[PDB]
Amino acid sequence: NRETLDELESAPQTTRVRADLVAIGDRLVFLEALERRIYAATNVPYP
Amino acid sequence: DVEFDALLGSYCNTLSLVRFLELGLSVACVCTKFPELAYMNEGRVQFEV
Amino acid sequence: GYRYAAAILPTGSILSTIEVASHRRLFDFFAAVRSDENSLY
Repeated sequence: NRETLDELESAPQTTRVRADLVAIGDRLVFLEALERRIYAATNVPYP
Repeated sequence: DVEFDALLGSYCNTLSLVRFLELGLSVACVCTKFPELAYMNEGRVQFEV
Repeated sequence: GYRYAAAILPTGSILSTIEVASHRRLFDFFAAVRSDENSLY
């Protein structure tokens, strides 16, 4: 139905992170590679 | 123990309207109205050039 | 969607607008309905 109060309340606090954005034609597309970040040095394979 | 089941939010689309004049094609048309069509039965243009 | 009075508040963006159910039909419940059906009421 017309229940437009799905989630728009407060727009909570943002901060600034090291993020890599690219311009694929039109879209502003995020892009990050993550082995050294969180897949590093365990016995879990990378997906 | 307790045991409930859940309806976790539901989401509906908002279907859009289109004014045809709010579209780039209508420069090729002349949107002119005529409230008494169904009795007009004929029409013509005699085109002097 | 199943409980219709819950969907009277949509609380979210109906946003994709692509041909539903010609896709994977992965839904546990979905109803391809015309203008009306008695079970709505």
